[PDB]
Amino acid sequence: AIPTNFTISVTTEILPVSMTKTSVDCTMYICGDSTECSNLLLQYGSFCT
Amino acid sequence: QFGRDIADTTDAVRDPQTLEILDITPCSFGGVSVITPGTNTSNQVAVLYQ
Amino acid sequence: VGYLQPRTFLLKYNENGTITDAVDCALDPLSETKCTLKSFTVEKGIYQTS
Ligand SMILES: *[C@@H]1O[C@H](CO)[C@@H](O[C@@H]2O[C@H](CO)[C@@H](O)[C@H](O)[C@H]2NC(C)=O)[C@H](O)[C@H]1NC(C)=O
Ligand SMILES: *[C@@H]1O[C@H](CO)[C@@H](O)[C@H](O)[C@H]1NC(C)=O
Ligand SMILES: *[C@@H]1O[C@H](CO)[C@@H](O)[C@H](O)[C@H]1NC(C)=O
Repeated sequence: AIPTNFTISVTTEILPVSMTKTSVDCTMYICGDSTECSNLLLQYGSFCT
Repeated sequence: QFGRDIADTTDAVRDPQTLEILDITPCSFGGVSVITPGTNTSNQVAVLYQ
Repeated sequence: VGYLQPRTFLLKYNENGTITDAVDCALDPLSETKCTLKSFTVEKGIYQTS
């Protein structure tokens, strides 16, 4: 079976390339503006880094 | 007497004297970055307030 | 005469046990990146501080 005519077809392909970049202030999230909580949290600084 | 948001923290309060409702807002906000050419080269820096 | 305040300092001990240098972690954003990297030397770039 041999084709006798042709078709020219245009199709689309979608790809994700990047995502949102985020940063966290660890003390702002955990303690807010409480000085005592920050003095207590000074024992866990390695984990936030 | 008190109003609370989704995170359960108190964000509104009735004044016990004048009986008026007041909103409470944190005063720490906004991101900061520092640009350095290397401490070996210089101590001059630039600061970006986002 | 000077007056003391509560601060966080990064102190340096040499191999004999004497304090030879220090960083005041709340003076500057540069000092804050020094304090976070836990080093006295910063390479070229952009750093988030606080
Ligand atoms: C090959 O295919 C094309 C269409 O894909 C044919 O062209 C059509 O021909 C009909 C009538 O023959 C017209 O009504 C259409 O308007 C034409 N389309 C276009 C885009 O021109 C063509 O005739 C075919 N050829 C053969 C030999 O079969
Ligand atoms: C309380 O004192 C304030 C100011 O002195 C006054 O405006 C108010 O009417 C007093 N009484 C009550 C119930 O708030
Ligand atoms: C440390 O101690 C040694 C031995 O006393 C001494 O030679 C040296 O100068 C001291 N200081 C440093 C920075 O090594």
